Amino acid sequence: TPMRKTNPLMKLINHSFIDLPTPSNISAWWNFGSLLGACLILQITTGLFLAMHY
Amino acid sequence: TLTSKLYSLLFRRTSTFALTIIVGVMFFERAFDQGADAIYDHINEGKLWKHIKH
Amino acid sequence: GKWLDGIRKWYYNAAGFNKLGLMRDDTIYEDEDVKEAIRRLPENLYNDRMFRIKRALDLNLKHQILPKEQWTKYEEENFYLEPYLKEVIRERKEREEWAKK
Amino acid sequence: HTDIKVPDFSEYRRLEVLDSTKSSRESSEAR
Amino acid sequence: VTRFLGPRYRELVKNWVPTAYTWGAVGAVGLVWATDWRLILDWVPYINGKF
Amino acid sequence: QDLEFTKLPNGLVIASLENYSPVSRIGLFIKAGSRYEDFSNLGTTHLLRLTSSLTTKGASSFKITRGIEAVGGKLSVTATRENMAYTVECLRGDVDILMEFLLNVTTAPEFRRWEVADLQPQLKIDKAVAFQNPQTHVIENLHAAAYRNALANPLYCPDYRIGKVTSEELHYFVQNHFTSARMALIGLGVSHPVLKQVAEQFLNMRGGLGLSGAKANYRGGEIREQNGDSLVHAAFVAESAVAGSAEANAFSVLQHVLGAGPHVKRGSNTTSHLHQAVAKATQQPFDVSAFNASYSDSGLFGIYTISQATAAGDVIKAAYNQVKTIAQGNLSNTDVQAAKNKLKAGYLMSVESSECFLEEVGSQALVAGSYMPPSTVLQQIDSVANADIINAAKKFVSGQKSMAASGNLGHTPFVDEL
Amino acid sequence: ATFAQALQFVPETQVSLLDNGLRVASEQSSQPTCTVGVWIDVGSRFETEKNNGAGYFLEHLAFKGTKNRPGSALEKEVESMGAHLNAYSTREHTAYYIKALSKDLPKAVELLGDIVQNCSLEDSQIEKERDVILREMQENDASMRDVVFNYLHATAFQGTPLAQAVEGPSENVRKLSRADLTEYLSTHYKAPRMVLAAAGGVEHQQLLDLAQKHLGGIPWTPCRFTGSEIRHRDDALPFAHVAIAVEGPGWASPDNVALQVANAIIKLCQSFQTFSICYAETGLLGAHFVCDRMKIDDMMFVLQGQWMRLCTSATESEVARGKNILRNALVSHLDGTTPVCEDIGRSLLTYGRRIPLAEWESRIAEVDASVVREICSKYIYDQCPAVAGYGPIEQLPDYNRIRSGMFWLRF
Repeated sequence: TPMRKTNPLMKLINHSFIDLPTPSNISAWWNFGSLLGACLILQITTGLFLAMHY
Repeated sequence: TLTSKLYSLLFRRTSTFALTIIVGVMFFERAFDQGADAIYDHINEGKLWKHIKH
Repeated sequence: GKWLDGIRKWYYNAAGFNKLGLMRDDTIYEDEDVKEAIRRLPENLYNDRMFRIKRALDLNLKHQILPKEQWTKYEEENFYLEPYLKEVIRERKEREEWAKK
Repeated sequence: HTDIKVPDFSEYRRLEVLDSTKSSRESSEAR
Repeated sequence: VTRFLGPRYRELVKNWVPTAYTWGAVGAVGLVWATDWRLILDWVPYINGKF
Repeated sequence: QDLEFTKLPNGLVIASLENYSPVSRIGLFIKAGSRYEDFSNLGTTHLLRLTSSLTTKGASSFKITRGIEAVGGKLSVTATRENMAYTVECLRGDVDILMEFLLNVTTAPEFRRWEVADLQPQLKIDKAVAFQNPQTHVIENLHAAAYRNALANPLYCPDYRIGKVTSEELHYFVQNHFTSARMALIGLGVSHPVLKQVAEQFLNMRGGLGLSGAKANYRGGEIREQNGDSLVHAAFVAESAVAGSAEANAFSVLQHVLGAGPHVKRGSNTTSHLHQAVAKATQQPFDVSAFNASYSDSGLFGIYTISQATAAGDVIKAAYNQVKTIAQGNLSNTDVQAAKNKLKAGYLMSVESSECFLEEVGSQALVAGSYMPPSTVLQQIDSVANADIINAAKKFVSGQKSMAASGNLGHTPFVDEL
Repeated sequence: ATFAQALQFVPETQVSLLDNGLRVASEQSSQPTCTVGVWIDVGSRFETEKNNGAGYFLEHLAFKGTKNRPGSALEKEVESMGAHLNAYSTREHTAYYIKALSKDLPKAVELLGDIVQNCSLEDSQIEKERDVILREMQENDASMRDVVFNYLHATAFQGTPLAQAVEGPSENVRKLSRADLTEYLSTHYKAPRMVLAAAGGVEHQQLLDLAQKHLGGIPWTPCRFTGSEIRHRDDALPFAHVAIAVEGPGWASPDNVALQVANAIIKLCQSFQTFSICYAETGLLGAHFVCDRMKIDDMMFVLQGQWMRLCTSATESEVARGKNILRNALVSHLDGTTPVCEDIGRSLLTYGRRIPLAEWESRIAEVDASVVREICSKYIYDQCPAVAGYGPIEQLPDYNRIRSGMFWLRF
């Protein structure tokens, strides 16, 4: 068995992200959700560097 | 043939692929930065103070 | 009748599920009653529905459409899931009516 | 089961540069 | 460690030595590029913009 | 060169050849078999031949497997209702290691209970895959329905015994049946002196006889297996003569008169009387053969038919009638000579492969102790006369029948009807 | 004595060339039986779409009648002699052989001539063969391993004539007229495209005389691998079948031995096997395994990991074990008159000469761990594969996943 299916953190990552059954006909709109998370990350990172001087 | 040596030497092993990627990153960074700076300086020549200070 | 049939045909053509080779019952939302109705379908109808849905998904992924000749025709459509779904809904309503007495 | 004929994919295959004596291995390496 | 003392492991290390060297070079050049060390980036023929 | 069945003082019959083939083949044929077990330890032999790779007193399971693989040879175990063969095949320069492995596997096995428990589930899979072809299943039911004491014991462990074969039973069977006087060591590539040396390694083997028992009493019973299969396989048999007898040769020549198997790819079996009879009997696809097995205590000559259920009876009836016609005396001389040619050619062509030659030599050493050259076999086959074949057919027709069938069984006649 | 000495003990196979071109080969031995056969360098690869099933149909009706004697007479003679008449057809080879007694060597050879030179194509027999073959295709549909291998060939070679099955489509066999079979025979069954090979108790001079007598009347005179995939889903089937392969070198290539050693080097899988199917200029090197519905991904991962380990980290002990396994398989396969006769015919058809066992041992001895890993990287590493899956195929990784697994990011 691959290491991704043995380590519990790797288990979670593989099950939720690497090997998640996803419809093939999904259009571009479903991208935005992922983008949202990225935006959040940006707001968490960039804003953090703003807090160091505000 | 070009590919018969290129792919066999550089793109065969992924480690060599990463190595040539990083070397290309260095060279591209230098050359692209120089070219973009030259373009920006030429487009607004005279306005910039690097020319005025002379 | 004739006027209503014309409006219904216009709506069927306007709704694009026929372009993808689908039938009306393939479009119905998969809730519990529809799930059991699908489970009650005969194997041939179940396989035909599965292939039609898969072909529609493949076409939608390619952003393509089945050729105009192969489009489902409003005058030549089978409501295969209607009897099974009606029976399931009837049984559920009977259970609820008994459970409210 | 003998109806194994794969539908034609020629309209999607990478347009070969020329019909040279290049071996299939060399063409795969180039692609 | 005792189990690894054998000819087969020596052959394996010999096989993987080129890969280890290539990855070490990748890491070193990546560090030099990211930090712009300029101790090393002065020797390279190009990339002499650090006047 | 030629073989020489030298018998060691303990009782181990040692035979060697000098075929210069690069693969040296060795075979230890023990007289132990499924017939030598009883109701108490039924199915022991089936697990016994699956424990070849288990750890022994002198070698471990891992050591045995890895050494056999690295050498490139193979250690296999073949089993019949009377004999059990351990056959080891290696390169010419790699004989000693695998011979020691064979010694450890046979003379001093160590049936670790956990290993036996882990191996036991393999019995289900082996039985299932071996029952995939209907012939084996029907023949097993036929042996169960024909004999009652010894040969009725199945080659594959019964379903109820799959998970309850204790290692104590394995040890008891090995130490009561794997004895020097009931074993024979045969080496094809191995030259005689090294074969003598490995036999000397085998010199201190258990005792000098085993718990041989039973007599394989015959019952006219029948086993019916009602299944949903469209095709039905039936096999009805009568007691023939023991193996190694002139009457056994007569029964074999009779089976080749009736038709044992195909001779032309996709052929219609024009010579086969049974195939011709069933062709006019039924039009759907069929397959008819004259089953014939011979043993030390008894024998079984009969008809095996694979047909459609709706026609089943008809088919077998036709086949039966054919033998009856031969019993009446309607046996010409041309087809007799054709069958004799078929038998001689089949024997000689079977002997071609080194594996089958080794098996034949081992069986002869176990049951006779002196090698029978193929010329003598051909002479004995030619000795069979038409009257002897008619007598064999009469014995089959007049004898008590035992039948085993499997399939839809909606039209198959019972033993009394057949 | 030693392995090398034992190989030297093997008798050579005398080869002679007739005037028409027929190549008669033999291997004398002391056995009382023999197997004499005709191997024709004609197969499904040489058949266009119009006659895809021509060779198979001719294999069917070859024993059902010749001009000199009716099919019943031919079969009756074979049975009376005690011999066994058999035939097979591959995508590149055809063979009709007779396993007989040594003293029956003359007649058998004559028989082969009657099968080859003057074959009687009875129209009634042709229709009967049509019906039988239509039944046989549906029968073979049950066997899913052969279906998987046919899928693999079809998806791997596609446009190449090497992808069509030996049996041919149902519509092709239905419409395959007698004239088409006669034209196929005329254009294909001709010397020197044929080899008469015998083994066992046969003298080469006797075989040559018989060939001149009965086989002298014979008339004197771009393959492309596409890494595609096919998956036929059928969840009712108990187990899933998978066959994954990559391009392999043809018969004429020194790398075949190293690839054989690598395959020998190669349990989640219920039944897992490795195949090295070789052709003229192409080939399929890969593995076929049967799986549970829930374990396809793990088995594919294990197989590809073994492939990558061989391509990158091939130690000496494993290569030595593979070489020993290959030697044992080579020697054990050539046991019996039929296997050696088939080897003689095929080797004359593909390699030329007979490639004696001593050369095979020397070539295997040349093989080294470095050679094994180099050739594996040459043919296996980072190569687009051809995949064929027979249902229930759902957990089988998508083609992009398989292709990505065909290489290592660590390497």
